Amino acid sequence: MQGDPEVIEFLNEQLTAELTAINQYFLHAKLQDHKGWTKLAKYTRAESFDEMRHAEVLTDRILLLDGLPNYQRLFHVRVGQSVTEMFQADREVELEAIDRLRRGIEVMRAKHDITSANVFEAILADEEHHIDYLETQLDLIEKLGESLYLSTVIEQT
Amino acid sequence: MQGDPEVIEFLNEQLTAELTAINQYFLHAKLQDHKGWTKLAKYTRAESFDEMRHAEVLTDRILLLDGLPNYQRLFHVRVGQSVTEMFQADREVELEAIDRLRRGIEVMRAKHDITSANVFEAILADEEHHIDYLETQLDLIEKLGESLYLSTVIEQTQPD
Amino acid sequence: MQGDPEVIEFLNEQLTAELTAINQYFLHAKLQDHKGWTKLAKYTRAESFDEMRHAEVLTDRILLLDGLPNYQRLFHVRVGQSVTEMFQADREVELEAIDRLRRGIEVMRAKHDITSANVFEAILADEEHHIDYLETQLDLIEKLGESLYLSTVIEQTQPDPS
Amino acid sequence: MQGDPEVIEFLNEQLTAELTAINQYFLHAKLQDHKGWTKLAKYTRAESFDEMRHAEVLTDRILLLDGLPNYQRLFHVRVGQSVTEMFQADREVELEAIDRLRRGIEVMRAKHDITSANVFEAILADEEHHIDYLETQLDLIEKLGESLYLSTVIEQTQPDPS
Amino acid sequence: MQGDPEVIEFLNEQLTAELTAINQYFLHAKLQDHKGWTKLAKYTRAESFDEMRHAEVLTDRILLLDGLPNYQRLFHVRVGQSVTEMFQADREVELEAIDRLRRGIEVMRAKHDITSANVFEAILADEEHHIDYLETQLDLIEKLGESLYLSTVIEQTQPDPS
Amino acid sequence: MQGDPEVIEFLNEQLTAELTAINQYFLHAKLQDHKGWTKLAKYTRAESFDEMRHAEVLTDRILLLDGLPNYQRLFHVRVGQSVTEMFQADREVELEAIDRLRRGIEVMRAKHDITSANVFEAILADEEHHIDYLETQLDLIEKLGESLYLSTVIEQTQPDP
Ligand code: HEM
Ligand code: HEM
Ligand code: HEM
Ligand SMILES: [Fe+2]
Ligand SMILES: [Fe+2]
Ligand SMILES: [Fe+2]
Ligand SMILES: [Fe+2]
Ligand SMILES: [Fe+2]
Ligand SMILES: [Fe+2]
Repeated sequence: MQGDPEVIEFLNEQLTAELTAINQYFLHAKLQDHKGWTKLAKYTRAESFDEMRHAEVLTDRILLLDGLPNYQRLFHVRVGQSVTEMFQADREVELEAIDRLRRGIEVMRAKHDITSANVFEAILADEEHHIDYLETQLDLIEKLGESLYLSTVIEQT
Repeated sequence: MQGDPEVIEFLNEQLTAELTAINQYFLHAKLQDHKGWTKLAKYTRAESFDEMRHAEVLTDRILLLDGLPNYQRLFHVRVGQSVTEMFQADREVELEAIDRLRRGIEVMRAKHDITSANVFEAILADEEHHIDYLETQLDLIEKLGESLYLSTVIEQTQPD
Repeated sequence: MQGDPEVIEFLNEQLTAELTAINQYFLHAKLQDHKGWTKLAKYTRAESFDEMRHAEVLTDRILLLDGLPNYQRLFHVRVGQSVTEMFQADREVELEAIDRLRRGIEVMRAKHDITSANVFEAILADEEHHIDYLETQLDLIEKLGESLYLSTVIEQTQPDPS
Repeated sequence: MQGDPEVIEFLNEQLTAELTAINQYFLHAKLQDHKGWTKLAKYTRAESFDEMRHAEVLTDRILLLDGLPNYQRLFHVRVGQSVTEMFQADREVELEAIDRLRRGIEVMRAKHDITSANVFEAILADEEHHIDYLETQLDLIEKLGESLYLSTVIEQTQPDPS
Repeated sequence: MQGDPEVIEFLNEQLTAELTAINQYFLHAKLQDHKGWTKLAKYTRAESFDEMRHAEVLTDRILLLDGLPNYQRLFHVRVGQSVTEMFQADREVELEAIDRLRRGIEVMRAKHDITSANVFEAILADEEHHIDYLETQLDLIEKLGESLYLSTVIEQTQPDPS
Repeated sequence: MQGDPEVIEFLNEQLTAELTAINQYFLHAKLQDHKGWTKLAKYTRAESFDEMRHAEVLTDRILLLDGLPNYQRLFHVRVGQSVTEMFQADREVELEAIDRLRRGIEVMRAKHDITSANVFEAILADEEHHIDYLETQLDLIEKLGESLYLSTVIEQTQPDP
């Protein structure tokens, strides 16, 4: 079996993108744990684990399609100091991931490929859930207050 | 099998330092528990027991080298009224402990002694972890405010 | 709710005394363990822990009275080379403790304070038991002979199995 | 507490090196598993997780010293077709890491910093063990023959129940 | 990769020393057991096994560096009739080992080699503990008297783990 | 109660031989484990422990008879590069031990001492079993080939299950 070059390019772009997502999420989790916000650190660690589960599925698929996975390059990684910056950065990265996923799903469905379309659909659903959570947390922080939101997450054990 | 007098005096000085730390930490734990800040009291108790382990291993080591540990003299022990003063006091005390530990490690390693250097290294790592915790707690209380942090640490769950 | 200064000073003196006893007992236990005598080492460790409970309850009580405990002052600490010197030193320490406890109990009960008198009574009973043990051990070693006496505490005879 | 830039840059270089090792090891594990050789895939997975722990410890230490870990820089990642190429690439990576680790521990111990030296020592021991394993495996395959060596690592079974 | 001859010869000398210690300790344990002194025999057996572990780890380390372990030559092994001679012989061999270990770790650390230095530190700590035990036992028998000391190790073991 | 010098010297030289045997066997086991042949390493370790138990019982018997065991002298220890050299060295050691054992048991039984003869018989049986195993392993290596035998004996220390 030989896949089209376009679907290989789409899969490689997704792989690179969520490798970048992995690096960003793990760094943010470490920073939050260092600052003393334990529960946020646990949630971010879980999110990173889910993300590179996605990455493993993607590389397995592209390897099955008789291609060369790309591990050398990665996109830009951004970091923030306050919680708002981290939330906004994650929002933007998963947003562009969602847009690329939709475009790739359409093209791959048109190109008589099905299984890769299904894995793209599953990834899209997971990213949608994540961005929903991020938006909820952002508006909660905006309504409540930075100090109160930080106080309700401190553990000190 | 006798050791050098300089390493013995270094060990004695560190023993006195961690004994003073023991006393200060226990007093602060009792004072915090009196006012109702339960979680801080538990953490301070645990830290006092850690400094106890420091002191016990240190006196065992100096006694092995045919020395005379002194349990007589103490350094100045300071107390605070609010949380910031006690945090600052602990920070400064094991800050100077860290400095003395580094200098002693260098001299002792240069003087052809290894095991004492190793126990000094372990103690140094522990004190570095503790001062990191103190600094992050100080930054947290500075950002949040005294009332909010105190409310976070309040338990009020006494059985009766 | 404020206590009289005399009661506070009595509590502080007793706290200092039991802290000094803590230090002396722990040092003696460590020295005996290093020498090679084990049963004496564990018994001295237990006694040090008992005096540590003494100190904890004392500081709790004085703190309840809106007082200020002091952890700076410390009495003279004495050490010995042979077993007899250690026994005599501990005997003298707890003797002084007993005398101070009796005087404080009398004054404190005379000045309308009961709970502190009760904790002093409990501490006095414990100190009396300890000094009784010290005296009987000293008589035993004097009768038996030093070498023959300490031939008993030391042992390597696989005590782990049971 | 503050750290001088030399220790920070040494730790950052080691962090990037271990990240590159993570990527290369996992890619090789996936490739070997796809080819049909299973035990090699399991061993490579374990090695990738070990380097993963290394990286986590390194970034924790960097953050403790009030530094700025970087997750952007990445070294060159190389891949191979036959088993010999993979083993040679891993051997080169480990050799470079060992040399850098030795230079770094020397420099940072000469400037009064001990804990960082200790974590460097632990990492150095682990990478030394790994390169020893790679060398002995390479000697084994060179002596035995490629096909005969591969015949002992393949297995045919359904999805393994873990 | 490959080590310089100096570290190799240091490790070989230490290996020979620990082999000689193994032989001497086991012979002393057997002789003590034959005479009826029980606990001394099992303590010496435990010491023999500890030196066995020392030799094994040293052999692994030297073999890692592409060297040739020396299992042929031995130093001088000495025996004693009474307990004092055995204790003094063990003290002598431990002192020699301690001095050689210190010189070796200094030289090895001064030439960019850390892991072997760490194994030397571990061995040094263990032998220091052993010589401390020997010294305190010698002082104890000197104070107590040979016959009275021997009377406390003859019997009364009763090992019943269950 | 003390025995004759001849039996004690026989026992002493047998003790020296067994000590040399355990040294050689342990060194060979370490070399084989380092090279990557795990199962051979396990078998060699078991054999070394067996011979070193032999040495323990022999020195116990020597001490019972009011003698002086010697732990100072040693015989020549030989090492090999490939499997064939190791097997041949072990075979030679066992052959020498068997010959000495037979001569010693005959001589010492002819002089009214049977318990030492019995321990010699037990050791003789054990060493005979060992040399039989070595011979059959050498025959297998000759029949199959150096590479095929090693491919059979190697294993991957995955430790991930
Ligand atoms: C990029 C930097 C990453 C770091 C530092 C990291 C960190 C970790 C850590 C600390 C563990 C647990 C190790 C333990 O508990 O002993 C783990 C587990 C795991 N990681 Fe990540 N992670 C990263 C991204 C990745 C990567 C690169 C992979 C590669 C496949 C991945 C997939 C997994 C999987 C499958 C597990 C096991 C989870 C399970 O068995 O349920 N994640 N990771
Ligand atoms: C000043 C020298 C001190 C020494 C040598 C010392 C020694 C010890 C040791 C070794 C333990 C055992 C802890 C464990 O096994 O986890 C212990 C427990 C304890 N310490 Fe300290 N400590 C000291 C300071 C203090 C002081 C001044 C107090 C005052 C009250 C104190 C209160 C306690 C208590 C309440 C315990 C628990 C006792 C028990 O569980 O029975 N400590 N001490
Ligand atoms: C030279 C005369 C020796 C005598 C009389 C002797 C005696 C013994 C005996 C009877 C055992 C019990 C074995 C078992 O229960 O399976 C033992 C333990 C052991 N022996 Fe020796 N042995 C000698 C030399 C050696 C040497 C040089 C080594 C080198 C490594 C060695 C390796 C071991 C090991 C690894 C153990 C077990 C230790 C453990 O499990 O942690 N033997 N010794
Ligand atoms: Fe994602
Ligand atoms: Fe401390
Ligand atoms: Fe008392
Ligand atoms: Fe690594
Ligand atoms: Fe040793
Ligand atoms: Fe044998």
